Amino acid sequence: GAMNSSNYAELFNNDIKLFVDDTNVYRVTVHKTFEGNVATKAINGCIFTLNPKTGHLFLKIIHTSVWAGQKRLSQLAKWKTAEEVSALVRSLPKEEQPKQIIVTRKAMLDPLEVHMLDFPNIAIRPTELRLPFSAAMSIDKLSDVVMKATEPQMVLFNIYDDWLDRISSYTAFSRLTLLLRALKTNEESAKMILLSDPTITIKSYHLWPSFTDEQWITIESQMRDLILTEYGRKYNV
Amino acid sequence: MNTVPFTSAPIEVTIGIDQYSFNVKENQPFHGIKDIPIGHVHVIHFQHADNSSMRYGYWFDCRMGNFYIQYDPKDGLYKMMEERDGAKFENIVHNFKERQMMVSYPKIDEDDTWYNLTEFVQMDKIRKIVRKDENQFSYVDSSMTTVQENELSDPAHSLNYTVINFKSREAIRPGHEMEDFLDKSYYLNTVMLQGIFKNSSNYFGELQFAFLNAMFFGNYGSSLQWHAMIELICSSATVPKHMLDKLDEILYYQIKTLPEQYSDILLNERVWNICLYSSFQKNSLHNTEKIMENKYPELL
Ligand SMILES: Nc1cccc(CN2CCC(O)CC2)c1
Repeated sequence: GAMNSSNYAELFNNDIKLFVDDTNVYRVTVHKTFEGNVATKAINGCIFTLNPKTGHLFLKIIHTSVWAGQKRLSQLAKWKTAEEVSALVRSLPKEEQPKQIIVTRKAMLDPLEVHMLDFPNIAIRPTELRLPFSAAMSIDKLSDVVMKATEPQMVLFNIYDDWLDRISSYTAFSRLTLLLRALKTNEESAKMILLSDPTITIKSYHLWPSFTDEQWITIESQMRDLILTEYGRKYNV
Repeated sequence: MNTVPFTSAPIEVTIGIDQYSFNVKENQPFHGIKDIPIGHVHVIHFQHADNSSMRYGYWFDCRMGNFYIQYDPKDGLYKMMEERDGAKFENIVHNFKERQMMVSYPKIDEDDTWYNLTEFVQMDKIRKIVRKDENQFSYVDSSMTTVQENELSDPAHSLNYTVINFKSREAIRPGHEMEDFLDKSYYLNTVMLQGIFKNSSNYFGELQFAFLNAMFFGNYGSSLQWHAMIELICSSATVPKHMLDKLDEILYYQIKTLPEQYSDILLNERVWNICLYSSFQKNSLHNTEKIMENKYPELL
């Protein structure tokens, strides 16, 4: 069944599972034409496929060439997502293949189910959670590799950096979702918080700054405050 | 014209023959149905006055034998049987007609309804969906489940309709996942018509038989099958022109004949609204769309 608040700890058990987010696969800018009509220009996108237990992010970059000459792109984008996820699963050793794939948007369910007919034992699940994975393109190094790609490409990252050396997967996922919720609600403020102190750097092989345990608690507090406020400034409370 | 005699009517029962029905009282002097049109299959069906649970009945074709009905007090139902002694059968029938103890199959001469509902239905194909090879007639009731239903428990008593499943490897060619799921023409024309049914007439016959079992017995798996076979055509971009025209006639007469008070359970909102207004064939079912809108605008 669907994933929700009540069965949240299943994400961190020892059954392999992947979240798939398709919200950044088909990305466009809308502009005016010389004749004063409106047109879209696509930009590079990505599939966000994440193991919440390990931090493994399979970032499949979607180059604009994949849309050339195609119609109904928003619809194609869900099927292209499902094709690429199915191809990823097939490329993995049997003991690394997921036992469940959780899609962040229900419109992915049928495209993924059809592409995975060869894997009847892999459960395809929706979720009731409003997960903030769309904000992954607010992570500078992830945005940078997507925009620079000149061809289809898969890039591998641990989205948790080295956090699992010190914290549990449950706590790592809570931190990640808090960071991404903040980046989605107010990107500028969230990024100001993360970088304000120049003495805290981001390692070349990491995505986030090298905060101490104490500094993470402060950071996490600041991101919470932001999310309440922006909910203020938004709902006037 | 053919006759199905009744040994007797020991229990109060509503008897149907095709789309006609009549009430018979406990131990009323009823000895059968005469003037049944030759050239069509028929169904004779029963609903006991006590237990409205279980409508049941028999599909038969009078060209394939002499059939009669006899109540069994141990199993508690009216059973169809074959009489092999042809002289014994004419004598029984002629006596019962002489004593005028039979109802006449009450067809109006202008009326093509039954032909229109059973145009492609063949007794030989019914006997493959309903497996009971020692009889020339086929028993169906409200509770029988379909093969596909049993996959998601007695196989001998199942309705072996052709399994249709839009999210299955049979329906979906590797590497044509999106194409085949959004346009089911491959599945309809190659897998089902060419591969399984051989021709559109056998496809339509199964579709019409599923509708009739849904209507006469409230058989739920039959209703699922009827709707699946409609949706497979309507969701195909490429359908022979003759099939679409005939489908429009088939459905028209099915919707025309459905009891109005049963449309709430026998008609699937999603399939009909998709078929009539969203699918590739949304503009190809003019007669069916007109009767649906005038008779069940609520559903839509
Ligand atoms: N998505 C995914 C799948 C497998 C392993 C990893 C970890 N990986 C990321 C950085 C590389 O420099 C090597 C280590 C990530």
